[PDB]
Amino acid sequence: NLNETGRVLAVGDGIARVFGLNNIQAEELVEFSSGVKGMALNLEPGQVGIVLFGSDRLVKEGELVKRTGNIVDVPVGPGLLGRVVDALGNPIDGKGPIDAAGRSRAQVKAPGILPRRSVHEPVQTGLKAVDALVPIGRGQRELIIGDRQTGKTAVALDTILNQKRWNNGSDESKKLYCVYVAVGQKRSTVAQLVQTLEQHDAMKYSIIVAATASEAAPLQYLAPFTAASIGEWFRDNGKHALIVYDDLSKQAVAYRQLSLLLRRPPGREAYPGDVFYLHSRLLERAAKLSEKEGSGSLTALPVIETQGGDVSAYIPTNVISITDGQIFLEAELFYKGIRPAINVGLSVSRVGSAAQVKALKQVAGSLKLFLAQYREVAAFAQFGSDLDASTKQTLVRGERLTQLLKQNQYSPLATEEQVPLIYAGVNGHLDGIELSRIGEFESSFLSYLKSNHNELLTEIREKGELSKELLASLKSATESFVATF
Amino acid sequence: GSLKLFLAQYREVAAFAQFGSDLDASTKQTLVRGERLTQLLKQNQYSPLATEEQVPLIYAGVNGHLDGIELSRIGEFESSFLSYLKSNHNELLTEIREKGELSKELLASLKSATESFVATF
Amino acid sequence: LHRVYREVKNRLDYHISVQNMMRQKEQEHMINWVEKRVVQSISAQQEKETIAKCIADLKLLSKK
Amino acid sequence: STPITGKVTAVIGAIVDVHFEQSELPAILNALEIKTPQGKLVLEVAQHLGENTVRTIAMDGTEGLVRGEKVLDTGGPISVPVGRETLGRIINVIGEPIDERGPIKSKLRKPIHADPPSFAEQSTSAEILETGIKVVDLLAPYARGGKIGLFGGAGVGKTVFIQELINNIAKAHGGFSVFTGVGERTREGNDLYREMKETGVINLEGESKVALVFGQMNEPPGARARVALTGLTIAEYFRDEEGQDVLLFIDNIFRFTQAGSEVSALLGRIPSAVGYQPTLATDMGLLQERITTTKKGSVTSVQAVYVPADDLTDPAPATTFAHLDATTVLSRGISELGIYPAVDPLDSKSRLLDAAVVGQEHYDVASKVQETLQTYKSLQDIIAILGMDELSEQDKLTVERARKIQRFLSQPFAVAEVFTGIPGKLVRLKDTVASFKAVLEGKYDNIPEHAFYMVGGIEDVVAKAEKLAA
Amino acid sequence: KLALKTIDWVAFGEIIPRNQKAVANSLKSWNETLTSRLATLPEKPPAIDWAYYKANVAKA
Ligand SMILES: Nc1ncnc2c1ncn2[C@@H]1O[C@H](COP(=O)(O)OP(=O)(O)OP(=O)(O)O)[C@@H](O)[C@H]1O
Ligand SMILES: Nc1ncnc2c1ncn2[C@@H]1O[C@H](COP(=O)(O)OP(=O)(O)O)[C@@H](O)[C@H]1O
Ligand SMILES: [Mg+2]
Ligand SMILES: [Mg+2]
Repeated sequence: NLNETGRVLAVGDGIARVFGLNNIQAEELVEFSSGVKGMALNLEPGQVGIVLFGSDRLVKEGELVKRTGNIVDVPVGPGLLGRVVDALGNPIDGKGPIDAAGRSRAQVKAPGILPRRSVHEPVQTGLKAVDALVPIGRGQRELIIGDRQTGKTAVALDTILNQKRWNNGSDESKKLYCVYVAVGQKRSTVAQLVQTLEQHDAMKYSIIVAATASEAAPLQYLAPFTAASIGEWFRDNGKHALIVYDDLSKQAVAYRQLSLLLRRPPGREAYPGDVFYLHSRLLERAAKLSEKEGSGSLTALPVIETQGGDVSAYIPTNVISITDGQIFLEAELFYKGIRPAINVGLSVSRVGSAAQVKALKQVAGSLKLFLAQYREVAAFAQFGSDLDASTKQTLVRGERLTQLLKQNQYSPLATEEQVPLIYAGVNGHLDGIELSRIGEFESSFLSYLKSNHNELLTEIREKGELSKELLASLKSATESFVATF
Repeated sequence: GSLKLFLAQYREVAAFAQFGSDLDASTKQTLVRGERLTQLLKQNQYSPLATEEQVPLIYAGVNGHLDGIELSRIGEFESSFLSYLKSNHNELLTEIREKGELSKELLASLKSATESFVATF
Repeated sequence: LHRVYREVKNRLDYHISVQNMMRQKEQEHMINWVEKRVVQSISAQQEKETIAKCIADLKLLSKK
Repeated sequence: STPITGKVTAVIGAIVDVHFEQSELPAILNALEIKTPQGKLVLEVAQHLGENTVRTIAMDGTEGLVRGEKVLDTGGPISVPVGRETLGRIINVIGEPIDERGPIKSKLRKPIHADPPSFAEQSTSAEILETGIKVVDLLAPYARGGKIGLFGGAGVGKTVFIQELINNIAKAHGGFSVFTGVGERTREGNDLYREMKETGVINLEGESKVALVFGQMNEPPGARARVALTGLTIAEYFRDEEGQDVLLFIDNIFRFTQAGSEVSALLGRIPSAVGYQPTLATDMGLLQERITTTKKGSVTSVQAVYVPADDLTDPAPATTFAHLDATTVLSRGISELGIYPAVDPLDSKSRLLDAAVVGQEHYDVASKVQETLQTYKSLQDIIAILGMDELSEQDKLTVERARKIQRFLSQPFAVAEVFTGIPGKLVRLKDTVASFKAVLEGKYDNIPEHAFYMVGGIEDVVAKAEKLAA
Repeated sequence: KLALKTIDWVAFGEIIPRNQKAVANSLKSWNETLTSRLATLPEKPPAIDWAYYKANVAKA
């Protein structure tokens, strides 16, 4: 035929150049005699360059190839929940065929300027150092940047687990479906990551798009977009979906590989000029739809791995420029004990209070202050008692306020349990307590309220605010426990 | 044996005495010896030294017989000490050369040959 | 209760996953079988060397 | 037989181009052979340039190839011997015996190239592995059937380290082992082969429990880039077909990328950032994926990674971290101090570093040790600029301890006994934790620091401190 | 539906001898654990779309 078919002229490096297909579309899929499929990214006057989704051992010279007449598409809908699929959208867990409610193109245009709303729905991560300091909002793009082995996944992972508080409820505009995008991670890791969510009953509302490192590059290229659509479904239909790209760094590497092999112009660090257009066209897909559009929303938590704190690198600079805040993590802070090691100094959020519970905002507005002055007078802590009383007071707080943020992994706390801890910290009811007993303080204090002041906690959970009556009732209950302690 | 390890301690103490603080007996003792061992290692070009001439020098160093000598003295000390053995205690040099090891007896004589020379001059 | 569910559903899903695998396989050998019968159609059929010069001379033309 | 003839048409370095006939082109990753008076120069298909021309990668010395020699198609990827037949014998990349023991009688021949196990086949474990090294068993303990990584610049202690692990696991393992030397000093192999005989692991006129695969640095870029696969294939066999525990030792794994990095330019690949080839993540990926534990058998892997210019930001090292469960980073800044093995306690992490794995007591003690060593390093700017006297009572007391624990992490290996002069010492995890615990409580604030340097068990510390006093 | 003798925790704190605080602690956490657990573990499992499976089978 020559118009719907083509002959392999040359194959290699997981990229084969075919001749023919004079009617093939851009980025369209194709199928080889062997069975392995690919998509043509380069459309030259003579030949057509096509990447492979499988080993190039299957593809030979002169082999026949036929069109598919379809662009990269993936099946979306609520059937995926509790499953584990690859970039294409096939099952890999062995639970049977998937039940999708339709398909969506890998490449979807972001919502326009008009069909959006200022983020206003908080995304409780269950992390004290986060929901208090860097609040995240439904539709926001908060970036989890940090060196290797710092606690980047911990942040997201806990977030998902902290969703059992609403997903097992009845109201929908309150739930939050989680979509994790494994890119460049070995299978062993995914199999474990999945096994953790199950032991916590989180797979009930989580979607895993696995893209192991052994898989072809393009797979690791389409993974983020594939998963992107899946979540947009929820967004379009008027719901809430949280998607975590872990990690975009690996994605760029994959894409760089394809681009170089295809002999496209190499830029800074061997990345083609369209690398930024890649992530910008991905993150902008998540947002907050207006009331007319469905009030639906898609949150994005992209993960970037820096090389020795170098946030000045190419890739990171691109991502950091697009997102709407970072949760910078440092290994050093990790070693001291501060876990999760979230550098309050750098970690920021452009949305801020706009997406934070007023119950916590009333006690967090000041918490950023003390910590701020603490980092400035942190050198004094190393000197003798010759420090004046003024500065010394700061050290007393900081040591304790920093000790409170330390939260064990897999142990998210609801807002009703955060406020009481922050309120006692800010006022300074812990200053008298030893800096060694701060840990057990949280335990015994929470258990106290849930037996004597349970009525207060439940009023904060429902109202979400703190009236002058509660502020006084909470203070009295605290001073009482601190006294008996 | 731990000579390389000792020279490591020397640079450790040498950098820490940069502060300009007084040093106790320990940190100054090793500082005294470590500074001289570095001066003993200095050797002129085109002047290869046999094994029988290296052992004796290093011996008097690692032990601490040079501690009680000025730094600008280590220079001529080497040549003088060698000429001393080649004249008097030459039998020992001949045993170290052939045997290539140190016996219980060879250490005894070598020990006394060193102390005897320190007393001289 | 959850265990009974998981296990039954698990037994059910097995049949689907299997069924699905069969289909795929078969339709591999099926569309692939196409290859070897078409490599037999051109290599053989000397009258499939005439339908060669044919469709191909309809290239030079159009392009210009 | 019906073999496919071919003819060489180009020769550039380790890259040979063969020109076959129409309809007779071999798929990618197929072996080839060329008869020579000396031996056989196996080639490996790489690309299909077109026009019936294929580009291969010379598995050996390319000198002596004549423009147009006839090549014999193997008809399939490089085949290596498998089975208990390969136990106690040295094998190169091509699967030919190189120990002068005659032919290796194997019932099967399995290709070095194969797909990674299915996500379904992946099996997670949480069992701990006891080696005998304090700094490890206490901080980052290795997992049974897990992947280990020994990072470190040049001359830090990666070889001696991995060698001790063999002297404490291999004999003590009722299963089989596979050592694979990739891009290393041929002499290190020699000493190894000698020790395996002397330890009893390999018996020439008896039974053996380990196979040996070497593709050292003396070999061309072709060899060092596939020798890792050759030994992997022999391990994998005992994994699925034999269905039993297997210890895989790779040293070094960095040569796998490097070797490929040399030829990538000649294969017409635009050099990626830092000069490495674009296909870094995938290649490094298709190797580590295969090296894993399935539901058929367990495989414990100990891969030593090289760090170019003591730089961890380098792609090669950087990429390898994600394929490891337990990472043992070695710092040169620790070597120079005399403390060995120069293991970095903060930068080195583990998967089994969980309370629900190593025990609650174990975690707490380990965490305390880490926090102590951290503050120590944090006050390094005060101990030189203001002295030790300026530090607070809580600080000085901590600092002293941090110095004792630091020196207490050092341990004499029976392998490097020729370096330290002190007899190897193997400490048990049960005693290890009990030792630091005691030191963390201040029960030995009287004992001198030099009593913790190069010492095994905690009892030896007290014994040593008493022997010095004499 | 369960009966669950209501419990004020500060009293519970105040009735344990010290040599028994250990026990009491573990008793508290188990309770909390257990509670969290039931918040997430639904009474019954999802139903089973029998029609669908009936719709895609092969053995009768
Ligand atoms: N909040 C926490 N509390 C206690 N331990 C933690 C916490 N967060 C992370 N860890 C520890 O971190 C290790 C893994 O860290 P994590 O996976 O968060 O980093 P990462 O961003 O995934 O790094 P990598 O890029 O290597 O995956 C585990 O060994 C675990 O012990
Ligand atoms: N247990 C030890 N104690 C002291 N020094 C050691 C020890 N192990 C190794 N070394 C030092 O490291 C050197 C060998 O380095 P090697 O293991 O080859 O490092 P690399 O893996 O970087 O090549 C030895 O010469 C020795 O001086
Ligand atoms: Mg991660
Ligand atoms: Mg080495």
